[PDB]
Amino acid sequence: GLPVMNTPGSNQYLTADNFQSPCALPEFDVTPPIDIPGEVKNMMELAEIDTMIPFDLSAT
Amino acid sequence: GLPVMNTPGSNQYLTADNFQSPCALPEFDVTPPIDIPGEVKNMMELAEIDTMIPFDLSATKKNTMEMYRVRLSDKPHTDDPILCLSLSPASDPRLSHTMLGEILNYYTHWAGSLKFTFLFCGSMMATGKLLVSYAPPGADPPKKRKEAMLGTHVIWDIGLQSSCTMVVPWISNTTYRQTIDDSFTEGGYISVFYQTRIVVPLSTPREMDILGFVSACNDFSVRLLRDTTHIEQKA
Amino acid sequence: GLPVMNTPGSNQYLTADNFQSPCALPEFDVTPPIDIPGEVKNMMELAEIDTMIPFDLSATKKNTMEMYRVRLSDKPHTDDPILCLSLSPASDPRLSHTMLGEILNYYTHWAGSLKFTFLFCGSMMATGKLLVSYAPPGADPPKKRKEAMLGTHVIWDIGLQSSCTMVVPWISNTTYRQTIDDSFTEGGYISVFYQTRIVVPLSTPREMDILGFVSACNDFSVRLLRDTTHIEQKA
Amino acid sequence: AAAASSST
Amino acid sequence: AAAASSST
Amino acid sequence: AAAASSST
Amino acid sequence: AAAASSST
Amino acid sequence: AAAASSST
Amino acid sequence: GAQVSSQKVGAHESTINYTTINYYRDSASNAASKQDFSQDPSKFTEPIKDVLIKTAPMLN
Amino acid sequence: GAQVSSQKVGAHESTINYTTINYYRDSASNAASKQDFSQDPSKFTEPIKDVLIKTAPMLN
Amino acid sequence: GAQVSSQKVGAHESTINYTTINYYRDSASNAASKQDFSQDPSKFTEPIKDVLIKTAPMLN
Amino acid sequence: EACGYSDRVLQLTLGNSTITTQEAANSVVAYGRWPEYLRDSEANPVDQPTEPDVAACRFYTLDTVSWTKESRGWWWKLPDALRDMGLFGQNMYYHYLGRSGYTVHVQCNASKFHQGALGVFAVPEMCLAGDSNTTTMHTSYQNANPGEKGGTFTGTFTPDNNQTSPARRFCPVDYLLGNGTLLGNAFVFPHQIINLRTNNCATLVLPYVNSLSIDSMVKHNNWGIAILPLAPLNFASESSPEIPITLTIAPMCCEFNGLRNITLPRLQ
Amino acid sequence: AATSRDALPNTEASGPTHSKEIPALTAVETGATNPLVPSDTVQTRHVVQHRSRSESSIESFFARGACVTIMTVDNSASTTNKDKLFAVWKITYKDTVQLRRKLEFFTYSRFDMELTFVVTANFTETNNGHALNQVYQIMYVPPGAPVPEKWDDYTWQTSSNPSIFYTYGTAPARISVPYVGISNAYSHFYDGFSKVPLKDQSAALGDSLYGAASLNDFGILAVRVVNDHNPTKVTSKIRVYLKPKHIRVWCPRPPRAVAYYGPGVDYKDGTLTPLSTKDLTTY
Amino acid sequence: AATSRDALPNTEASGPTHSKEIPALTAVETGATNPLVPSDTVQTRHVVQHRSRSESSIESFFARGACVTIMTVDNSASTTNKDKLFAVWKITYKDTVQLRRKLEFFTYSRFDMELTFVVTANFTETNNGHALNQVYQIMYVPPGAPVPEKWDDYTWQTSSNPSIFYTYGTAPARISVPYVGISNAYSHFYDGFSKVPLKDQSAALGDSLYGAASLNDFGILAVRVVNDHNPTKVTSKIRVYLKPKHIRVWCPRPPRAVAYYGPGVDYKDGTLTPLSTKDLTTY
Ligand SMILES: CCCCCCCCCCCCC/C=C\[C@H](O)[C@H](N)CO
Ligand SMILES: CCCCCCCCCCCCC/C=C\[C@H](O)[C@H](N)CO
Ligand SMILES: *C(=O)CCCCCCCCCCCCC
Ligand SMILES: *C(=O)CCCCCCCCCCCCC
Ligand SMILES: *C(=O)CCCCCCCCCCCCC
Repeated sequence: GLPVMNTPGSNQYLTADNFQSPCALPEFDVTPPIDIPGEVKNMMELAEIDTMIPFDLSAT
Repeated sequence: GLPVMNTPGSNQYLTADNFQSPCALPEFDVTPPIDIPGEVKNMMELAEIDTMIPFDLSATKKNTMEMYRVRLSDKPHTDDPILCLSLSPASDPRLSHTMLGEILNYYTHWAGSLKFTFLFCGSMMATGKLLVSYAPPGADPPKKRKEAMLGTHVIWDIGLQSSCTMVVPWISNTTYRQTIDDSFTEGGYISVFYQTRIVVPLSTPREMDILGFVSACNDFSVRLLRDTTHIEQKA
Repeated sequence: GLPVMNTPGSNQYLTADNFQSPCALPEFDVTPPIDIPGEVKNMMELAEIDTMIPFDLSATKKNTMEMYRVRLSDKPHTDDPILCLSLSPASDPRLSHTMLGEILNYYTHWAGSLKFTFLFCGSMMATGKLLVSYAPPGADPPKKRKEAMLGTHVIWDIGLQSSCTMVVPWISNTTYRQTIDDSFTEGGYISVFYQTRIVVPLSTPREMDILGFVSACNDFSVRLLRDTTHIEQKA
Repeated sequence: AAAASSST
Repeated sequence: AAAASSST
Repeated sequence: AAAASSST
Repeated sequence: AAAASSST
Repeated sequence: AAAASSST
Repeated sequence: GAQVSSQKVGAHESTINYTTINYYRDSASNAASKQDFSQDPSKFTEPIKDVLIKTAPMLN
Repeated sequence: GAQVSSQKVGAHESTINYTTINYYRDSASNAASKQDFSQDPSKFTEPIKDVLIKTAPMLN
Repeated sequence: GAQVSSQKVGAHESTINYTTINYYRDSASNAASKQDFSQDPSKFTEPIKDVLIKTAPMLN
Repeated sequence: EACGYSDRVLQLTLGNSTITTQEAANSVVAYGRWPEYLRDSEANPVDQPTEPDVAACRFYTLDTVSWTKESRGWWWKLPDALRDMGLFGQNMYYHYLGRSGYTVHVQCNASKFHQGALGVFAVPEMCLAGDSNTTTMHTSYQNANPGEKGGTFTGTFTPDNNQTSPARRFCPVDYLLGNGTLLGNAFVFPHQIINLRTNNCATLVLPYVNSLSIDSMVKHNNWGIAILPLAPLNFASESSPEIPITLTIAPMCCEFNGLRNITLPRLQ
Repeated sequence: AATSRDALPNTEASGPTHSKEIPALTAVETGATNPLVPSDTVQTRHVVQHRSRSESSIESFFARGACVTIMTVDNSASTTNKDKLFAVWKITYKDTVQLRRKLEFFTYSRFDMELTFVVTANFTETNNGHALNQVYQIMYVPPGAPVPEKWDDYTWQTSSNPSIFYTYGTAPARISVPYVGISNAYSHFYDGFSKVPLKDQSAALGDSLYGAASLNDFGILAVRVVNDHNPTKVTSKIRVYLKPKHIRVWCPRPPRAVAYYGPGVDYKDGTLTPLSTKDLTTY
Repeated sequence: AATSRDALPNTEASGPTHSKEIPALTAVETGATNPLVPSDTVQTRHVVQHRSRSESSIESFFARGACVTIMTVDNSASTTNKDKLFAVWKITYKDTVQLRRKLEFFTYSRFDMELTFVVTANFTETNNGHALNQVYQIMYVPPGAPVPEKWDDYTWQTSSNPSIFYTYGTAPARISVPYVGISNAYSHFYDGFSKVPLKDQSAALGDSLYGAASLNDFGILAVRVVNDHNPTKVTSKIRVYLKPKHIRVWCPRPPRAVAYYGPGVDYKDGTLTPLSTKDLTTY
């Protein structure tokens, strides 16, 4: 086999990682998308919408 | 999968290694740099700056402002030394805590030429000629102007140009010297003498100070990074 | 990650391996080479140099300067041997500690032609003819000039050219011989005889020494690196 | 190789 | 390389 | 490949 | 690459 | 690739 | 089949690249590329039939 | 996407090279190249408004 | 950056090759190539000022 | 110069103020960077900046201090030392953010028969050490910002012990630059030496330095000016000589962001 | 264009001199350092220089993992007065002294960060019981996120915080982090306060620590043993190694000469005499 | 252009001779070795030579990891009279004899170094307790750096020294080191002193060891067990294997013929009779 040397980080699980992995349902026939209205691409789009301020948080 | 064979060194952690590793904050919006003044690219840049030598580490003067002052006077000519210094830039107590000495204690080896500049802080009315010497190792360390004279030196004449620089040229058997006291890589002797004497008129102070500075020349380098002994954390 | 499958040999440490490994001192400023005289590229270069044979390992002479001296004399002709030697360059006690023998004890196998040079150290007034023989293995080892004569030999005439070289040609069944005493790879017999006799005038010494040297020819090689038995560390 | 390697 | 890389 | 491999 | 990749 | 692959 | 893309470089030590190869047949096995597009918030922030000009009166 | 560079060879057994490939999208994941630049100390050693000539009087 | 060389083939089952790639920046990390040169023993076997002809008298 | 000009003789003019000197030892520009205004590429606050120009970028002279045989040294912080200086201080307190560079001119003349040497150091982020050994990072804002009058070095660390009601102030030992590092190495910082036989002034041009393009001037000091006697004052034979040191400082290319009501700091 | 590993300048041959050029005389009052080389004051021969400053570049100086903290956790049975021990550490380079001293040669810095984790465990009692192999969870809790109160509360779900699940006995864990500062550079020193004391407002309110900026810079690391406890008790330690990669630094400072005393520049009594006795005229 | 693995010269056919050329006669007094080949003194046939000197090249001769030292450490509870045991070793090739002998065939050498570490552990008592898997730290302390005094003191932070953290049971650890000499080559032999005894100065001061150059050549390796101690005691040994790669050698020497006795060329009484009895005329 090809000579290799395991580096640190090996066998760990970083929850923020981004690797490939084997598929458990090979050749599955995926249902296509339809054009649903209201798609969002970035959370900041929502921040740009006006929402009402609870100014009076007094006890009663 | 691709046939592979684990070699020695596998799963180890070398603290001096240089590998890639997964990022814990993907797509993070990095704050850009601005153009801050005073950027440094190499630790040797700092070694080339002059810093003041604590020449007088005598018991009552050490760890005080006095340690930086070499006192002279208008006394009659003598061939005895004003100061004596070993060229051990990292280990000699007088050089070990200068900025040059400090950087040198993070490395095992040094090489290159050094330069000592002396500043006369007496009055404008004071005059004098001094001799600054460097003796490469291997003989009796100079104790008298007569011996000191025979090696590398500069006769400094005090006047408008306040200061004088003596260059200690790289003269070594080895290609690099160690940053510790060691006979095999010993560097020699720096010493200062009165050439004539300090002369003042009346109404003038008869004693005054000189200050000394050391910095590295452009041919100076260091290698084999190491931990310093100049800081610790007992408990 | 890329699918991989660990093969046998994984995580092992072969001392004869040849892999890369991380550097512990990154960016270290290496001191350059200078052109030192006497560089060697192959251990066989050393085997080609003549070194003196300890021919006389007799009990009182061994481990002393005497072991190097083969004493001759002006005595009357005889067909009896001056010396007898087995061609076992690594194992025979007389050859095993010569530089050739020493290098051969770091290898399991040897092959090639060897050459024995003899130096006459008697006086200029001494004359003589000697016969140096090599008998390939398989018959009665020569004990008399008559037998010795029938194989590979040189009749050496003593004169101005002080020394004489006999080449022992590579004659073997096997392609390589073992560096140990072994019948299957036995090499034969070296022996020296008086062809006529040593003759001196009066007022001249009647006994004298010859010295012998062995070195490898340019067709000589060794293989299968191994540890030697000529050094150890009991405790 | 030219095609394979697509680049972005 | 051209040939190797076959593509489908 | 030409482009990919940058070299320094 | 052309040369490397020998093919049989 | 041509350059990379040096060959000996 | 290697895919080469450039990293948006944060703190610096030409453009730097990284390389990706897909090992699996199913696209579900693929890592996330993060090469995503932004859209404008209009459909949420301004869902009005008549286009609005911000310097003019919203109501006229 | 491979990057080829040359090693400054210390003790010898043409130029020798080594090869690097970046596996991650984030430049923070990259190893250190060590291909660094030097600068001149002027801004610290000679921060004076008037350029200095070493053979002439520092003060005139 | 791959380096291709040929093996001197011992017992056989064209020339056969093997491939090497350096992974590290420091040449000290490199394996040994074993592609070594031989020299002639002259400087040790014949260090004499006057060149020697083997068929002629060493001393004349 | 064959037509007269020299290193030792300078004239500086900023606004309605001119300084002359006949005994300078050149000028220093810190890290070789001249003061400048904030560039668009590096800008951060989006509002139109206030730029006071001649009204604030002029020479303000602070209180003259006195050098003697017992002086251990003096320090000041910028912008703090200028907080009450005319229209500079006003623009400073009316805005949340501000940035400035400075020309620092230290003045100290004497005579051909005096001697002594002052080290003048401009230190970026000059954090000084406190007087307490039972708690750290505890010097109070009032104690940390002396304003124009500055503070001084001591030759001895003497720990505040009134634990009930602590001094809460700096205790800067001179040979340690008041910050735990040796004075002999302060020369890696932009500096000049006033050596009485050579010169009577020090001039340093300081750029705005920070890890931010602009910041709170009221909360944060960018530069420290430290003046320490490298070689002690001495004259003729008088056991008690004295000579004055005057500090004159000019804000340079200063600009302010985030206008509101005036900040009225509790400074006592 | 000059690189850290280029050879340094050659020495040039120089002969006798008798002139008005005065390299040796200077005036340090100016603030400058005399740029002299040996051929200025002595007769030099010619030397082809091979040495380089490769290893003293800023990257090369800091290219080492350094220990910044040791975290202790365990795996015992949580009981009414004492709980199973998880650990919380506020990220900093100032809990240890060696790397802190190196970074503080400079006022400001910029770098990507490489964190490597070494995990070691042992048996605390003269028992005989055993423990199956432990898995550790290292969660990064940035300032604002719910800090864990129990080894097993809801926060360890880490839906958005980055976590590392480390298996004991495997190669030490490692991740990289970008330059995450809210400034354009990290400030090793901050000469100021995070609060302006306002006259009009009461003093107690105006107050804050000298030299401290945001109370919680970079948040915390929270480590736990995921395994339910064994009858036998096992204690584990997590050593964190920090390496600055792709680093830039600005405004050089004199190195720390006396023992660190807290996160600031403060120094403690009785630690202020570093230099030792050595007479003026003694080699 | 001739490479270590090229075939050696062919034997050429040669016939009878009757001439004045005298290959066989020579004079070794000259200092030379007679370059004769078999066709010079006997009738040879023609032979196409296949053998090569590939395996006896300098690289090939030294291309083996060799044991240079065994280090012992343990993991017990540090108690008032006896402490947890960490190990310190001064780097050298002279603590063992086999590689030392091989290197000393030459006066000077140059090479990169490959160090491989084999770690083995065991239980020292007839206990029954256990120990979880150990992690070892191998720190390189170069001459000048703080040598560790305790298994756990501040020096093990390794902010600048290179350290290896080895996990037990994984493949043996390995690193490479460049040619680190302060000379242009390593000196296997140094005929001199590191100090000139000066008349004028007292003898005790002038003194130094014969053949020793810098008191501390290459510094030391310091090894420890990172784990806190178990109740049960485990002893571990670290075997260090050294391999010279990319090696060059100069000035050949006769090999060591009698037992080594110290770091120098000294020999001890009673070890000086290596050769054995064998009579002059006995095959
Ligand atoms: C799963 C592991 C994630 C680990 C995430 C760590 C992110 C936080 C990085 C800490 C940044 C610290 C930089 C050092 C200190 C600052 O330089 C000084 N206080 C000056 O600003
Ligand atoms: C984390 C592991 C780092 C290990 C670092 C080892 C660096 C030091 C290398 C030792 C060099 C020894 C070379 C041998 C000896 C010299 O040849 C002789 N005394 C002659 O000079
Ligand atoms: C396009 O991919 C052509 C180039 C291929 C480069 C080498 C690929 C490395 C090994 C990939 C094997 C794939 C495993 C499923
Ligand atoms: C540029 O990279 C084109 C050449 C690709 C060569 C083979 C790459 C080896 C496998 C890399 C896979 C990347 C893993 C994220
Ligand atoms: C020259 O090297 C160009 C061809 C690259 C071929 C693929 C290399 C295989 C992966 C190497 C990564 C290097 C690891 C430091």
